[PDB]
Amino acid sequence: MDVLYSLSKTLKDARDKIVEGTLYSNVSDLIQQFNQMIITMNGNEFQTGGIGNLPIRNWNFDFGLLGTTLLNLDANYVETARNTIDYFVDFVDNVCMDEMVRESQRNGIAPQSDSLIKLSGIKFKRINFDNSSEYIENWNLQNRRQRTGFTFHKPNIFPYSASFTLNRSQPAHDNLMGTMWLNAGSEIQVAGFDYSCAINAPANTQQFEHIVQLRRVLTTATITLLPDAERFSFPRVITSADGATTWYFNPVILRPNNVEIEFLLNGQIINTYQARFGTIIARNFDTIRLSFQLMRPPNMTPAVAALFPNAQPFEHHATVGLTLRIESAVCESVLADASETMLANVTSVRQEYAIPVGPVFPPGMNWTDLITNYSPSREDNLQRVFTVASIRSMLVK
Amino acid sequence: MDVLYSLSKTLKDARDKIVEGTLYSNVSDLIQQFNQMIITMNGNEFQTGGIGNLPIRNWNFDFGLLGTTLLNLDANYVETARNTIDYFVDFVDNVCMDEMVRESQRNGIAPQSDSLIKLSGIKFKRINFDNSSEYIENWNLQNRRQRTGFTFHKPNIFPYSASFTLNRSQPAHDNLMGTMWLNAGSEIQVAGFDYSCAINAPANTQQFEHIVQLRRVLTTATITLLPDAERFSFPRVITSADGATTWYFNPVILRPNNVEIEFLLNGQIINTYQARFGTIIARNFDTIRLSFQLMRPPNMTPAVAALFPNAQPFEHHATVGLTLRIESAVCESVLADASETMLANVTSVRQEYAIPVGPVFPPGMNWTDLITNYSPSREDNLQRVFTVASIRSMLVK
Amino acid sequence: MDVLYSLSKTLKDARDKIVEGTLYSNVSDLIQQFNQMIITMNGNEFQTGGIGNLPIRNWNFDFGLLGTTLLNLDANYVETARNTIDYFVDFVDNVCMDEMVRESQRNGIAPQSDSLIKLSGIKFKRINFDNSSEYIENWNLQNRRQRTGFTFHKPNIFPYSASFTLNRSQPAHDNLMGTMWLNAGSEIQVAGFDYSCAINAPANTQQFEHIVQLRRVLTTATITLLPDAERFSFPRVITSADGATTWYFNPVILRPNNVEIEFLLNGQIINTYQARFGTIIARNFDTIRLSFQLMRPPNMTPAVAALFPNAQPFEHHATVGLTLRIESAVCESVLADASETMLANVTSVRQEYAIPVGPVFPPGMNWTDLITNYSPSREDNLQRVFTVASIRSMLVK
Ligand SMILES: [Ca+2]
Ligand SMILES: [Ca+2]
Ligand SMILES: [Ca+2]
Ligand SMILES: [Ca+2]
Ligand SMILES: [Cl-]
Ligand SMILES: [Zn+2]
Repeated sequence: MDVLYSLSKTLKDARDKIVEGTLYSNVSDLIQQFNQMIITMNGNEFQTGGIGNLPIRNWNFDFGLLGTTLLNLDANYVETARNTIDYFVDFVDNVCMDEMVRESQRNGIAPQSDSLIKLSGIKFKRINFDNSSEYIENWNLQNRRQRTGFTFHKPNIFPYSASFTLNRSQPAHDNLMGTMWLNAGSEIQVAGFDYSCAINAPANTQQFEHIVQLRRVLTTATITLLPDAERFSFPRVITSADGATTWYFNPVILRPNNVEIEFLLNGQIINTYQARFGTIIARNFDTIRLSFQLMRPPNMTPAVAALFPNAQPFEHHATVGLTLRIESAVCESVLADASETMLANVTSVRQEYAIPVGPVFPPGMNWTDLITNYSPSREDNLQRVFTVASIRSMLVK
Repeated sequence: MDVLYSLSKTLKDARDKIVEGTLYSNVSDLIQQFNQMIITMNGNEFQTGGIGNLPIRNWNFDFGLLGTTLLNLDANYVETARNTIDYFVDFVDNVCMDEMVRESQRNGIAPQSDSLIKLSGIKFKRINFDNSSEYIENWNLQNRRQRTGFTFHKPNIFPYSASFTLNRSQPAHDNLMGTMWLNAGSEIQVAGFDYSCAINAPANTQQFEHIVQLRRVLTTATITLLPDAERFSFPRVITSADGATTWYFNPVILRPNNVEIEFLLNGQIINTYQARFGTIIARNFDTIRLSFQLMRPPNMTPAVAALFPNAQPFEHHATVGLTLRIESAVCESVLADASETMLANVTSVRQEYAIPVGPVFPPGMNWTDLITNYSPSREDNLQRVFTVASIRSMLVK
Repeated sequence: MDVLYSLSKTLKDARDKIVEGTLYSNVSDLIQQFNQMIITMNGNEFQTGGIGNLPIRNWNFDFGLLGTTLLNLDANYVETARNTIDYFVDFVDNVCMDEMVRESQRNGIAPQSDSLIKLSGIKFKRINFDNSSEYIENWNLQNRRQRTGFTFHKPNIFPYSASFTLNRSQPAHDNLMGTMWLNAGSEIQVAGFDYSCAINAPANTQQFEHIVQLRRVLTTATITLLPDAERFSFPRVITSADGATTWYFNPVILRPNNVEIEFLLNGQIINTYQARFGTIIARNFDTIRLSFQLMRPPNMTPAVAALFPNAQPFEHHATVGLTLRIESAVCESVLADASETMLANVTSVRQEYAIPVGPVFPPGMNWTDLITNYSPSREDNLQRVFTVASIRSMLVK
């Protein structure tokens, strides 16, 4: 993997650096590395493709070195360099694509592709240079078994699920207290509702909890908590848990009470925030538990009093909601995120060449399926593909 | 354009690299390039400005080289270097600003500015070095007619439009089925509504479609699909298509049914997703067609049954909605996006110097106007300004 | 601060660059800098920690140089290098953490930590190299008193506040016109409501204003304006300004009228946008004033007419709303933002070692408290911690 990165990294620098009219000193070190790459590559045959719709290509390297005598580079020098760069960029691109579409249950980390396997051989190690990328650096650390972290803006950590639970239920479905939620992407929305409005409830208060457990630990996250949920604040007709019938939800929205958010790792509270809205920091967590309460208003003006009356039927149902978004976090595992293009790159290559379903990855490379049962085997496989995708993007965007 | 980039790129590196107490070896290659820039620049006169409120400046270069003999740099060396760097940073800044405010219908790609025209002359080519930026690299590829892509987080691709269509209409405006939408930025929201609730409708089902066509093709995009639209879920009084009268919309929200999203390029479906929510990938597309259906509930509890009754008047109107956001994509054309600062930079310079309206660009450099009729002429002009803006930001943020 | 940056910067490059099998030419300049760092460091003792729960560590440097004779690096060379790199990475990490947790009212900019104070001494200046980071570059400019800017995606500029004002009020709280808002993060939402619907109002029109004043000036921002506010579009029971009673808000939503947004700096309008939605640019501002009007519909279909009737009670209350998000801006002061991880890093270190409350910073390092009274003293302190946090992230993520 490291060797493949360097081939790309060199080719990229060669493209940026070798420009007509530039001083030789600017590119002298680069010319040496580029040449060393040609010497190592030369005389080897590489075969890629033949899986799915991906064509089989044979790659042959027999190139001359670049000159080291000009003071400033010229159009001639640049043209010669380009021909070598082009053939090389194409090979790397293909080697990457071939890697991207494979997976192994037993040894996910090891390179699947024949071309990648050949490179990881001893002779080629010379090509290796300058592994400064966030993905390569992380790749290097993992082999040494050191700590690593990827930084995500809007981490994609919550598999999509929308649901509700009815804490008190009737067939009439006319006097219900339950929470409903959406967890999608980096955003959690939780709503607690009482049809009664807690007129019965001891202390006149109703207590709701949502607990969300993440697949992977997150560190140094930045999050926003907002009182209320926009999503669950409008009237809906809702299909039913059994699936038999449909209830009706009509809400009136009251400020949540006695809110707490707890961020827990192994069930020790690490961070706890009470009645705090806006940006908050959770340093380390694997679970979030949100607690909020519905409190009946002790004093009501006349219009309010009409809304909540002492016995059914109740027209308007009291709801309290929270919204939590993780803006950025750090993970020790790769995840899809808003900014990065890796899931998109891997998914697209697989889609285009009609790769058949593979044991390691859910069909279509669906994120929700993948994040839902994100096993160690999947994690190994995901990183190897992601790194190659990153490598590929250096050259082919 | 390439020469201008290097002037900037050198000046930037000179600022980062030439610091007091540093080893000469660290900056030796840089000193050579910096000096070469001084030799090339020296003896030339450049004139900029005089368009709008932008002042006319005359630029004269007569500077000595930097020394190459110290072991570690010192306060003296740094002070001398700074004076040259300052004059140079100012010139570049101005040359850029002068470029930013001009445009041509006939030859948008070619540099408009007198200063930029002079630089693109043969002698100056020597200054050229190290074109590694995403904007410069893309600039280089386009001249060679190779494939290019810019990567956007939250691409700004949908011109702002909010509208509705009434599929069934009455002057009473009391029994209406129609879709309403918002397309803004990277976000599409579509809502389908039936006042009847489809009690009449064949199969008890009502089918809605929204088709959105983008101005430019997008590749390897990451998108979120969420059932329901928050925007169209609350009651509104709406002005009317003729503009004569106003209707009333009151919605009750039901899960959309038989949802499909299709991503099409030249009217071949490239990607199709059915009943899938959360993150999905569209590898290549120029059109999105969203299809969803409204299905009357076969079974209704008593409160639900009250909501939809067999003949008018109907108090509550059934609605089904979708939300689609493109988190990140790749385009072969420049676009405004959430992260980048180029539209802001170009627009601000034009605003500040009171540049008169130009044929190529809509007045005020408005994005919606620009994206709405994003012609080849505009695209050429947009990139040249954007690259200069990027160049300028290296030095002047 | 500059010296600390370089120690880190060197160590980072040493980790990326010194890899087995690489050509010596690739790392020769680096080896020279790395060695120079060892020579400067050697023979000095540094003590860190002892504040809060942070352990006291003693640091001793006595290391040999790296060899300069191999053609390509080998496993041996790499292993030797790593041992030096490790001890060094640990020290830097600790020096940073020690810096992060301190603050001074009197001299915020100067380094608080004993280790940092020792480094800023004359002998160590030699280590200094290559200050190219956005944070370090900004640090350098500020000392020279030059202009600086940080670029934020989703700047965190509005302290969280949710409120309302009642322009016309009754104890009944049954005929009210008032605005309500949320300002959180980079997002401003404003809603104007009339229970009457302006049937009384002169010209049949009702005019609302929201004025928001930011703590720091912002330049070249990109913003989205959307008609309507999702947040205030659903019915709520609201506690009351006195806190005594609760009113009831039920809204019907009408398009805002005669919208203007003004961006002002020192109370001169810099940018003014009328009836413009979608992306707009504000080049320079310290205040936003949003103006919108509620206009009674001259023509109403029968269902609409029912909604607004001539005398109380009024069931449905007319509302008009605006949403404004700043996607990206530039500030001359550091701010928390969606992408960056600095507030999270500083906050987490303080949380973990149980640092006692400090005079400069609000307890818990809360952003809303900090942004609300963002004094010059806080700003000085915030930057020094932020730069160290950035430095630390180079090495320890
Ligand atoms: Ca765990
Ligand atoms: Ca309602
Ligand atoms: Ca097309
Ligand atoms: Ca000011
Ligand atoms: Cl975002
Ligand atoms: Zn973002």
